[PDB]
Amino acid sequence: GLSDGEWQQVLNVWGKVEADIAGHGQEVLIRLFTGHPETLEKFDKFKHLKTEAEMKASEDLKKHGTVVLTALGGILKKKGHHEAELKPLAQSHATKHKIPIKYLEFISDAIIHVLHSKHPGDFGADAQGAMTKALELFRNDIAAKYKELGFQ
Ligand code: HEM
Repeated sequence: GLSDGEWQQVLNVWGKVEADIAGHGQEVLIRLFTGHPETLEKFDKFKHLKTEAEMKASEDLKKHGTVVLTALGGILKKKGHHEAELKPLAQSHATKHKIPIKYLEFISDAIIHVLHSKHPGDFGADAQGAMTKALELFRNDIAAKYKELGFQ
């Protein structure tokens, strides 16, 4: 649960991402895959990537980065009223992709890392607090659907 001031910060920060959604999305996924290599195993179409250079050079990875952040941004722009948007993602990730909620924690922190990396000194304490809360909300609502489905 976020305040309007906090949502304001979230969507302010998101404007940064939208100026270069492919660049951000790429770096988020790279941070995830290199930080937590077991995550790479969940992607049949990325499991071939051994090195970060190959990751950096992958246009399909950038493409998927765009799809992921486009989806996330759509959800964030709802300011918490995202049930319709989130349910199919929760379902596909639990039932088709089999993604444990732990990996959603991983990518949440990765987004935080990337924002600091791409905007050093431009991602303030208040901004981090708001973004972190937004991602926690996202995660928590997914976790509820996972419980429903009995998915671990
Ligand atoms: C902010 C978090 C995330 C968002 C918004 C997101 C969104 C999406 C979307 C929109 C798709 C394509 C449609 C679909 O299959 O539902 C997708 C596919 C997929 N996602 Fe996620 N995702 C997130 C996190 C993750 C994480 C953390 C993992 C694994 C570590 C993951 C694994 C996958 C896989 C394996 C696919 C299918 C890829 C393919 O073969 O095309 N996702 N995701």
